[PDB]
Amino acid sequence: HADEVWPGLYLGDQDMANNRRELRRLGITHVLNASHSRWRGTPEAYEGLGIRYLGVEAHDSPAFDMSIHFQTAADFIHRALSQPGGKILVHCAVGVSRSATLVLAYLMLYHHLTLVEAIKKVKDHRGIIPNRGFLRQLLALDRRLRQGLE
Amino acid sequence: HADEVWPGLYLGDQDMANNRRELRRLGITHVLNASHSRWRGTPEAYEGLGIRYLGVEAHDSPAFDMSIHFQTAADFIHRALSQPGGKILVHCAVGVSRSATLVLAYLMLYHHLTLVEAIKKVKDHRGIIPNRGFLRQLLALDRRLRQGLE
Repeated sequence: HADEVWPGLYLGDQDMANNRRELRRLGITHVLNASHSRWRGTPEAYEGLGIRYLGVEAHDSPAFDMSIHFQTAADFIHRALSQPGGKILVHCAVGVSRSATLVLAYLMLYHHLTLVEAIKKVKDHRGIIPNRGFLRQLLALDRRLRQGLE
Repeated sequence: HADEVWPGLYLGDQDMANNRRELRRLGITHVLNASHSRWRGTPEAYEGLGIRYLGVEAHDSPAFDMSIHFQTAADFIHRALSQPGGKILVHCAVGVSRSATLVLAYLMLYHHLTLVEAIKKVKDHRGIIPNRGFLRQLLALDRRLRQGLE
């Protein structure tokens, strides 16, 4: 699963990072793993897919100062998005804690956004109605309720 | 994982639905499974936890008309939230497709919201900075960037 929270910038999960066919379908060109396991190297499928990787080691603990990676991560995302065709997936191993933090920092550092504006941008773009049929069904309910009879 | 997207209403995942200790900690009183497997019955731990269950059978396909469950699901959520102390978890087996749709329908049917307003309410409340330390770190970056030197 992944959401395009900023043009060319996908905030996704570990399963998406592990899905060779989907990464290919989406045309991902860069992957930023916000929770790289030190005993591992670059994910096996990336070289073939033509994906450039950056693995930052971080624990999802209030005691870990993620600030240490703000610049390097933002610089990497910037390099990826600065080139036409650049599409980057940012993810971590469990939820979106470490990944979302690096994305927000990037938006703040490269697009002049305040933290509140960055949070809004990301949250507004994390979809909750992926099923086109369900969307159609909800829009139908909406018209009925907003308009009433006749 | 779960987000309180409306007072007393948690939109969560299958793992949260399977976590007896966390369901207890949160004081959940009702669970709406938007993707109940017909061969199963009520989740094993719910009776002891004192949790009232509603399992609706639905496939996450554009060919499935989720509308068939809008009223029953909304009525259930309404019953749960109408009683002080009521706390409900709504989830499905894989992401938030079936669950989010029932939550949006409930907000539209019981709180006079348009689909756009309901989507905003839900999206605004799905957290992306669960780590309090990371939040502090981002707020520090934010002050630095907004204010500059001195």
